[PDB]
Amino acid sequence: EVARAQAALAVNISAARGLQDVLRTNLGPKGTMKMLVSGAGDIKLTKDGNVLLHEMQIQHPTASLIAKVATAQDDITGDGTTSNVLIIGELLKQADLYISEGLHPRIITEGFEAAKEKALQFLEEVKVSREMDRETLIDVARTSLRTKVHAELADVLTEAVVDSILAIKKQDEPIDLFMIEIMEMKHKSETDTSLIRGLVLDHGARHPDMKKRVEDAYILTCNVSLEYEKTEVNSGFFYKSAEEREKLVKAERKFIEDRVKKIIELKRKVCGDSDKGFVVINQKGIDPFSLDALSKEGIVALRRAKRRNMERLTLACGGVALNSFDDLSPDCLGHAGLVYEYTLGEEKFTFIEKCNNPRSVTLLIKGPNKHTLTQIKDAVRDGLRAVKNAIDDGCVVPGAGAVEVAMAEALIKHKPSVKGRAQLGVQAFADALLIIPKVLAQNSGFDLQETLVKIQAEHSESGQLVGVDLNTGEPMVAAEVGVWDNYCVKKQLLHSCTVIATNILLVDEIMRAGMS
Amino acid sequence: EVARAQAALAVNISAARGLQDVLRTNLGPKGTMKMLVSGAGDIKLTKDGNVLLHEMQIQHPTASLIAKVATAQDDITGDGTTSNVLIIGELLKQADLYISEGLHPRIITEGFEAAKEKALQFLEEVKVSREMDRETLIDVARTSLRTKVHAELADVLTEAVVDSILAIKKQDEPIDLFMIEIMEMKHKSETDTSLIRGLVLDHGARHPDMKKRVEDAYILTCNVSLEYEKTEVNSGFFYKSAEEREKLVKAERKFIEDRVKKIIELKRKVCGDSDKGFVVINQKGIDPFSLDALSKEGIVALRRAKRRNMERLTLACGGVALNSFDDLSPDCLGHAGLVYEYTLGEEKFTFIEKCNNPRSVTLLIKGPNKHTLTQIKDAVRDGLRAVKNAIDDGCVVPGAGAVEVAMAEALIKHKPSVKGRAQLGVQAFADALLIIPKVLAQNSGFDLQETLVKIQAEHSESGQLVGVDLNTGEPMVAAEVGVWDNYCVKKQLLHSCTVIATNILLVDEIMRAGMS
Amino acid sequence: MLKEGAKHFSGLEEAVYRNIQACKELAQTTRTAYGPNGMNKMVINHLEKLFVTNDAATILRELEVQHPAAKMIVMASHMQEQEVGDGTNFVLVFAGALLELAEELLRIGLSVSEVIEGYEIACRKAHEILPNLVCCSAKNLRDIDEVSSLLRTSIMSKQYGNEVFLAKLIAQACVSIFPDSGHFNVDNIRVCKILGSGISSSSVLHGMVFKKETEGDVTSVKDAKIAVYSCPFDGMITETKGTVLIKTAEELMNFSKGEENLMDAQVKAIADTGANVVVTGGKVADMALHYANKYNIMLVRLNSKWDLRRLCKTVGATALPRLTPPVLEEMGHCDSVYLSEVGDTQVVVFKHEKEDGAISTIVLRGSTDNLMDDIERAVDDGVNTFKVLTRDKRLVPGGGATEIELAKQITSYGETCPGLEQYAIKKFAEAFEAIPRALAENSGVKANEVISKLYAVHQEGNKNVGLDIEAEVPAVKDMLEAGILDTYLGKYWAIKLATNAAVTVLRVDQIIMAKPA
Ligand SMILES: Nc1ncnc2c1ncn2[C@@H]1O[C@H](COP(=O)(O)OP(=O)(O)O)[C@@H](O)[C@H]1O
Ligand SMILES: Nc1ncnc2c1ncn2[C@@H]1O[C@H](COP(=O)(O)OP(=O)(O)O)[C@@H](O)[C@H]1O
Ligand SMILES: Nc1ncnc2c1ncn2[C@@H]1O[C@H](COP(=O)(O)OP(=O)(O)O)[C@@H](O)[C@H]1O
Repeated sequence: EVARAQAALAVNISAARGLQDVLRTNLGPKGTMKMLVSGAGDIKLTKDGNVLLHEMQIQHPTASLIAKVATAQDDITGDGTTSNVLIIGELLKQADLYISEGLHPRIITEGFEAAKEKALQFLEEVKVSREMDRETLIDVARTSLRTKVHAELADVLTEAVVDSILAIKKQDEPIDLFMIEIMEMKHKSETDTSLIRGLVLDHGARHPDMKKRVEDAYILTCNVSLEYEKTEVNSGFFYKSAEEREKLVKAERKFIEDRVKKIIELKRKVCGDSDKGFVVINQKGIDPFSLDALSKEGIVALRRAKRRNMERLTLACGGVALNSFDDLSPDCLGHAGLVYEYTLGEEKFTFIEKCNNPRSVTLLIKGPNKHTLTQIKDAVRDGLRAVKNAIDDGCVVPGAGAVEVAMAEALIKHKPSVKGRAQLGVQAFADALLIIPKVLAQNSGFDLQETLVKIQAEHSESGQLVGVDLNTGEPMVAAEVGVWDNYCVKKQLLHSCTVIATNILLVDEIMRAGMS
Repeated sequence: EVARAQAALAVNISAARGLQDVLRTNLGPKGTMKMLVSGAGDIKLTKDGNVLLHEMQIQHPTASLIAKVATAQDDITGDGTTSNVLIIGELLKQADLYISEGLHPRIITEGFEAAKEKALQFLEEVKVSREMDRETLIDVARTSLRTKVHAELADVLTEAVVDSILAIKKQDEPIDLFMIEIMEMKHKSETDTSLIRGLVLDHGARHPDMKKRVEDAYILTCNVSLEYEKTEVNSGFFYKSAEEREKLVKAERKFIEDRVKKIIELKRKVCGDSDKGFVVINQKGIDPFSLDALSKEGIVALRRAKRRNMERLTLACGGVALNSFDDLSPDCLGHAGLVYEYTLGEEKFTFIEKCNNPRSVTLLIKGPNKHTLTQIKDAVRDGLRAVKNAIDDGCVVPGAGAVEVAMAEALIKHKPSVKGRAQLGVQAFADALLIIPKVLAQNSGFDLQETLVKIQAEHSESGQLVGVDLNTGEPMVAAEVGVWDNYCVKKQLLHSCTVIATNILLVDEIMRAGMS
Repeated sequence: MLKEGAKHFSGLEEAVYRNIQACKELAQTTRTAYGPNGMNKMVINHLEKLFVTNDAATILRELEVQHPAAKMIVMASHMQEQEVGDGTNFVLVFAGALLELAEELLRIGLSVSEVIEGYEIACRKAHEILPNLVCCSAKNLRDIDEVSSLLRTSIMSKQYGNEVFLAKLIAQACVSIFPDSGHFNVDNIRVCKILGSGISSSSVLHGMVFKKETEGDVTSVKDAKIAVYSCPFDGMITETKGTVLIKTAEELMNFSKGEENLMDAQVKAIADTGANVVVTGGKVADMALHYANKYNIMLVRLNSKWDLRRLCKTVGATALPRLTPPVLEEMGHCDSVYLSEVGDTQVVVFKHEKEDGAISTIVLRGSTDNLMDDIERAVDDGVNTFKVLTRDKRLVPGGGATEIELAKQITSYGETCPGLEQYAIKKFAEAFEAIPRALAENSGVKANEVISKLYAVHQEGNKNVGLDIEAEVPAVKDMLEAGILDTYLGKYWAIKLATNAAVTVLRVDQIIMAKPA
């Protein structure tokens, strides 16, 4: 009820340190994966930051709120939820130490804001442009795949991603990630990828072995009742007399015969040979006695079609979906260039390509029938997101821990003003930016201070952006190897860290109340 | 029995921090006094560092050993036991923090040694000489009294100290603090001091009121049995016959009569008037019937004399102590120029001055009959020690917290070498030297960081030795006010601090064994 | 934990707690007195007599405290008692008020140096403004009523019933020796106790007065030299028992004759050497009194250690408790020794006054031995108050009329100099309102209305609350014409000692550790 002390800040710092120590071994390509299982024994492997933070059982409410706030700011850029809690924890520890020494949170907040402004100015002045081509996107996708998946199958996916990006992007407006469908199958091998330039149909026909070399084909989408079921029906209500239902069944059969005769005469009128083929898509069943008579003249009819399939077919080609099989204008009939039938498993697939306006690429992937296929899909999605983020702008700054060192050197040496109160916060903000290279050197398997002072001496003697090597621990330049990054991601991360560290030190007392 | 952890360093750092926090409020003239009482309710008031550390009950063995080591290094210079545990505690805390971060004690020790060498070189290069006169010693004694006694009677004490120093020191060899006797009395007032240029005799005569204006006086020291007791004695063994003891008493009386006749004829031969007086010092009693006959001619004899009194008399004047009252050469008779009798209390004192070679000054002090007289004596002894230390050398550097700032600025900026491992210790050694001005500003009644950054900005703008003001908290120059210090004291303090901080981090494990 | 061994509770928090509560509890058992009231307290120590006292001196001399904060004030109390006559509870009340008013300043958030500086400034201002409220003064000390009024005013603080006869007796005893001008001693007046009638039959007498009987003859000569002794009539011949019933009469008669001859030779040698009288301090015997009557030698009977101690410290002789007859080595200055009959009792009178260093001894008599103690205390207090070593005493209207004026002056002076030194001045001014409150609370009425009335009339400085019922609520009386004044130097010394004690208490306040064995 009554509490006038400083235990709230203490428990907040403790929770922040605990959350920072819990998640800190998932940075860099040489990290350790994690597993989650609880519901009916479902083994799920993960290593991402947002996926882990969204599916966990945290017993601390402050840590849960911090994770929720961090995940709420992940829909802005690509992937920026990781490598954020460490700097926040370091800043909070420095603020707690300065409070225990004797200071006010207002001066600390002012110094943090000044340091953030100085870092933003330094990042804006240090940026550089580069001509976007094929090698840059290839290197970006390779780095993304290395940071996501292991260094094995990271070579056959980047090429397909670059090819799909080059085939989709061809205009000047920003591209959209809604025309690329990522499907999955079940095979025995592991490394198996395919880049289809057309559409994919899961279902086919019940009577195969007739023809498959149909060039210029005409596709018509409808939704009429061709053959739903042979069972007698009426109007959704059972009756007692059989004469009425048998007459209704006879009338339905006569209507089906009239419809198949109409479509036969339509195919005979619009064609008349074997080169001009016709394909019909219907969600209802197809009788074999009528399917044989249809295939005798040269027109294929498919059964059991999904809604998304016909939606993509009418969106890529451009056809009107009517509820009649009458003789109308052939303007709604879509054109198809090449049709192929792939026989594998218990259902044959259909691949249609060489159509008008190829704006539909399919990235077919296969797995060894487990849960790693979802991980591969998430990795390729993160890679596509990184490629899209690296194509909207024209400035790419190097990474590999070569930006925080220069930022700290500019914040410590070239001070913007002369003030001890502001310096007390500037030093704390600059000392919290060197946690990334230390953590990288610790996870790589080397020392922490030796490599740090080596990089410091290399940057003080030379003056270029010195990176961190994960092989021999020697200071090298990341501007000539191939390690790159983004632009707005660092700004968003800095803004999020400043917002989180600002609205934390102003906590006075925590009372126990509330009912809702 | 078996232990392999790092709890020893942890408990050592904890004990060091506790010992630093226990004694830290006794720095500067505006310090708080303490009290000690345990033995039969004896109230004792003190404020010194060694006196407190020597009479305390510590429950920790490590703290007791540290206090013993600190007290064993106070017999070199004057007073350097204070303002030492703070820097050691700060260095130990920095070393513990660097160990918890991840480092080796060898690099820390090497960096500490390098920083100590750099500080020694800076102190040797920054020293300056000054002509020793009267105002410098006056200011030094005034500061030494202000750092111990209150700012009320810090005038007649330093004036008398300077007068005694000028009267004693007149040769070229270093002076000795063994010819100055500090006596004490019992009066009603508080501020009562006197500087006697002669000797002091506690006892006098049993029959006063005869004469006191004795100019040229001859003093002779002996130890014969003039009148020990009227009781019959023999040879330390009681007998049965009374004739033998009465004959021995008669023979002793005849010998006493012969001795007094001999000294009477000696006084009549060597004098014969009333100007040349004859004073006799004897530790035995004096009969009044013989004392009257002695005073009838003009010779005074004192009874009940201490050994130190006759020792000082024969050391200042120069007389042979014989065991006979025969007519011998007057070469052993010391000369006295002025004799005075002071009547106060229950015993009259004798003051002899105007003698040959005045090398005996007495600093008489009176108190209000309590325990503060011992404190005043300790304060005047510390002042005399500081004056003696300030007279052996010829170089005096300013103080008031103006040497540590320049040392830290030289250790941080102008680095002797370029090495991260050495800098890791140099920064820790430089950050621990700022514990004096911060504590001084905290004890004065002001802030801790505001005054620090103000002094830093003043030293960066101007460049002179800026001190700390204990009145308004504004940065001022200590080279024009009157605040001074020593030379070898700082070197001894730095050596002791380095020795203590070096042989502490090398502690491995502490086992429980031993029998002696 | 690191220094103390679970003995004391000192540290960085008892500065504004344990170091003030002890003094508050010590001063709380003292505000019940201070004023003409009947608040007697029984004292039980080692005499096992159950006696009630009123003064705080005997109360503090018997209480045993085990705290340095409480022991730091008894030293100042003893110093004030040794300096002037009265003055004891004032210093304690002032120190308690100062501590209680500084507790709030310490709890607010102020350093002790500023409070000490403000207290010193206020004390200096009070000492400078003190020599300004002088009203009456001493005229001639050779009169009777001029000193009798002051003696009555000094006695009224202790005894309220009878105070005129005792004051007149003290004035007559002091005026018969020497006045304040020149030289006047204090240890030249003795008080004797006589178990007879009440206190309404006392008298005065110059010279030595001792209740000692005489079984010899009246020796009114000048050659009767005194000869003090320890126990001369003890037992020079120790006799034992041989059988059970009785021994041979020959040996007993021979021993008796030998003892008689020995004592006869002893008294002959002690009388022929130049000593007609002898001071004995033992028992008596039939042959002893027979020889004393047949040899014209005065023989005493009553013996006391105080009597021989006074005779040794006054004359300068030495008792010789020896068996063999010694020599005459106790020659003094007395010669005129007379006998008088007072209250059917024989008393001695010594006459040896040469108009310098005269002595006097007042005759006191009461019911029991538990009532003369207060009378002797009042007598010695009046004697000490009469001594001032100055011709003009410069009396000030005491009782609380000057404290309010001093507080108002300090308050008016403090509202001028800016800075952080006004709070200490205001506290020192408000601490002066502890004398009228204790005097009003120990009567029967409240103290807020009395203070309001004293502050609402005028700033004349001659108004104070009375003692009767018709002077409690109004409290408007002029003490200048009544004869209620106080000592000027006494209040100054009390204020100085209280300020010194407060400074010493506020200075030494940190950690109280112990000492190693
Ligand atoms: N090829 C590389 N070489 C060295 N370091 C790299 C490389 N790729 C990424 N990093 C490091 O990984 C860190 C970010 O990794 P992570 O948190 O997994 O996010 P992402 O998966 O977006 O890289 C960066 O700080 C960067 O320094
Ligand atoms: N007159 C002064 N003005 C300001 N500071 C002083 C003065 N005299 C001494 N000091 C400070 O007191 C410190 C040492 O005090 P202390 O530990 O009591 O030893 P000492 O008694 O030898 O001075 C020094 O660091 C010095 O800065
Ligand atoms: N008859 C009286 N009328 C007015 N005031 C009195 C009277 N008797 C005593 N007082 C007051 O009581 C106070 C305490 O007196 P006293 O007990 O003699 O001194 P202390 O309290 O120091 O022992 C004095 O200051 C005096 O002014």
